[PDB]
Amino acid sequence: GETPAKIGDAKLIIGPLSSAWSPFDNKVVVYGHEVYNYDFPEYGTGKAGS
Amino acid sequence: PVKAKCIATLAPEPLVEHKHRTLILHLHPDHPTLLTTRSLGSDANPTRQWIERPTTVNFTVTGEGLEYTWGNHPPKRVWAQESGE
Repeated sequence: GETPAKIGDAKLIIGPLSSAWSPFDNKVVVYGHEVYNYDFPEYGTGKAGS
Repeated sequence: PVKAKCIATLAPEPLVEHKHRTLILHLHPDHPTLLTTRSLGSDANPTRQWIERPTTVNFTVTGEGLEYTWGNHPPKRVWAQESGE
């Protein structure tokens, strides 16, 4: 809520929005286009098969 | 018909995981595998289940021992005494 964007002629300031729901979780896996908000175990640890 | 020893089957090894008198076993076969056990008490309490879908299973092992048969892979055996300190 202090960024303008003088594109056109008008100067416009937006937000910050109140609805801070990031639909992404903290931990996310990503695949090509299908995005999975998955609790991936970690680098360095993942159990075999898992 | 003769008693040939076919070149024959084998299922991928299990993932042994410890718990207190309990075997968690994350398991992941190639094909449907008949697993089964024998709680070696005079209470047998055996189990049988064909496993084709990978499955984390559980086995309440007793004090004296249990055995474990991942397919025609040879039978395993396990001391589960305490682990609760």
